[PDB]
Amino acid sequence: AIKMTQTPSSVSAAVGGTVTINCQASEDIKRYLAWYQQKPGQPPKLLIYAASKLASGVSSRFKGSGSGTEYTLTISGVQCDDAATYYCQQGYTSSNVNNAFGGGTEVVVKGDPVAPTVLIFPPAADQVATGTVTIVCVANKYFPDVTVTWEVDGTTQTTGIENSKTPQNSADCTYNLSSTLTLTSTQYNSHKEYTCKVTQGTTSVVQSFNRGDC
Amino acid sequence: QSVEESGGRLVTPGTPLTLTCTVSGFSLSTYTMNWVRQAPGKGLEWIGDIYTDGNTYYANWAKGRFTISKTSTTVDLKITSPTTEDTATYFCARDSWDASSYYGLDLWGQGTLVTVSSGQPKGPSVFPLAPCCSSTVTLGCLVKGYLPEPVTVTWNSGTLTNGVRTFPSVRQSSGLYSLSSVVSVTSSPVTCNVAHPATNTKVDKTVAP
Repeated sequence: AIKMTQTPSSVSAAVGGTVTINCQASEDIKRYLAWYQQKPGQPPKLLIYAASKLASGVSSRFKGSGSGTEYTLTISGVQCDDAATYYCQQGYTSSNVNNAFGGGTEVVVKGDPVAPTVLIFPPAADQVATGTVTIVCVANKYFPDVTVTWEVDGTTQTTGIENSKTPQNSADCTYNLSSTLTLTSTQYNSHKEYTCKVTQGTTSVVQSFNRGDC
Repeated sequence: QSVEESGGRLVTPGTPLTLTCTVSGFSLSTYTMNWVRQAPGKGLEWIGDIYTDGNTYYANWAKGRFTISKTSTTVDLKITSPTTEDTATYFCARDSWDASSYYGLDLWGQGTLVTVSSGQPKGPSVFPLAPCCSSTVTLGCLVKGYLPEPVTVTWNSGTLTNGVRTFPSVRQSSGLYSLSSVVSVTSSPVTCNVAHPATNTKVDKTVAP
């Protein structure tokens, strides 16, 4: 089939820097090629058509080039508002296709660093009563990425953990993260101190509570 | 001109489902229409299209699994025998061509959500998040056990918006969804309003320090 191979799958750039994304077609697609930007929750937005022409209203910081089987999108003067997933797409044929789109490229924009604000929430009484509890730890407004470690009476947890990170903030590049630890009510009662540890670089921020004091 | 999709819903595997794309302000004798889907967190997948003249084309994986048809103002996508792999937001989008100039997919709908599961639709359980027992506080609510997506969460009926952070939902191993929302307030009644339209339900939980 006609195949679109988009690389790399992820790229990062400082604010003000340049991002380059490549698209390889398995057959000569003769510049019948478009580029899109997409942010979570929204449909994609056309940026470039006919390989190198700017769609209406799109900034000239976005540049399309290439021909035959090899195409490139360049983004200059990168801003937080550009943090998104980018897709190429061939409009050369609808026959013998598996996917008209490339696999996408996530662009991470490195803005001003910010240390996380961390909070821990013990499970409410109404949770304990269901047989299962979820302990919630949140890391708010941070950049670059952090690691979360959960500790129960000083033993590192390796199971029962789920992490959910927002997309980058389009104004300031920061993330928010929720991390949850889920245990049976019996398992939860089998221990005293519950700790969320959030590490950025080498700097750790810790929040804890004692099950008893709740 | 505009495009809008409808018909997405929770459906059991094997139950045929038809999606509809209604178009306004342009002709389907000028524009070609395309169906594109996207599973949560994943890339765009072209499903197929229907040209101005009526010729329909499907992606190789999609042949025999979908049928596309159109009238003068709508385009249908029928999903023949849904499987759990078909869970996704489905978009309708228009494209066109000039002499040698492919114009791209320039107009898209907001998408319609298809969820394929043998599970029954289920409303959320809502649990308060408060610090263990400065003058300002962050409170929250943990919303768990719902299907299908989405739920909406507001604070004090949308009047509290500053300092609100809602996290993306997470599918559980049960196949149910969870999300959480926190709000920072000055410690002066703070209520999270959780709506789940798919089960005709709304839950208000007043969160206590």
